[PDB]
Amino acid sequence: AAQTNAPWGLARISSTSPGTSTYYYDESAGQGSCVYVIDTGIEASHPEFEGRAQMVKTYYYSSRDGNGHGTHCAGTVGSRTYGVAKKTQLFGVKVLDDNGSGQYSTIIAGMDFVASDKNNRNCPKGVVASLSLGGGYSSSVNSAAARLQSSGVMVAVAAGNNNADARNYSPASEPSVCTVGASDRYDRRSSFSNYGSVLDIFGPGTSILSTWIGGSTRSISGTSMATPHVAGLAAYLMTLGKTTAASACRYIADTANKGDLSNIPFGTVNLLAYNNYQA
Ligand SMILES: [Ca+2]
Ligand SMILES: [Ca+2]
Repeated sequence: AAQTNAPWGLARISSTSPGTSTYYYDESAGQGSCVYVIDTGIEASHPEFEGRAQMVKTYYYSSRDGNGHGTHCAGTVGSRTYGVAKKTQLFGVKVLDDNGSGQYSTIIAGMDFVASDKNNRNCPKGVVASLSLGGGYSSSVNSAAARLQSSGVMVAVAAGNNNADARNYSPASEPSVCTVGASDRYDRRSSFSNYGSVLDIFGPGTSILSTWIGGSTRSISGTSMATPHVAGLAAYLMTLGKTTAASACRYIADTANKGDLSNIPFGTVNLLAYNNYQA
């Protein structure tokens, strides 16, 4: 399948070189897989989700996404026009309030919830959890991310937007999950992207067009935008049967475009998420 005039990020993950505008992908498009977007919620009624999204848990008064961040991330994971895995099932877990913030205790609760909830969902091809959030280092938060990963869920987390070593942030610093850095359309590490030995892979994160609340669209930047690209790619590869939740991160790194990125500090991997699609 091919989406012409696609958002640059989608085009980039299906190309060995920057500058293309077509997103090449397999028609399976992640169907059969499930991706939990642990964020500010998802505007499930957005036409772009085609009824494939639904709120499953909220830690606040409402399950509505009154911020937009979660809806944007969910959109990059699997909205029709802006998503990587256009046929995946999206589950929203609102651990962040409408201002985009949340305490570690509920973020941890949200992760433990997904580890359990997946047991009563029909996700034949696998379960992915996309966490475009984080804060200062916390062994408890890292432990929660490790538990979720250990439970059989492919956990993708944002590296952080502090242009610093991700070792000081959580859950970014948990070695067992998939920590995602951001790049821009010219293959440069995004100026705000964290780096370091703990990063596993890079994904498009600058000027990413996706869904927004109120049935709209918006372009924003952040490792928060790069994360859903790899979470969606994982769901996509899993329904394709190329990898499993336990080894998806390693598989993505093994098959990534290598050495394409500029301004990558020594010690940080120079790997860019790539779907290796060939028609
Ligand atoms: Ca290249
Ligand atoms: Ca890792």
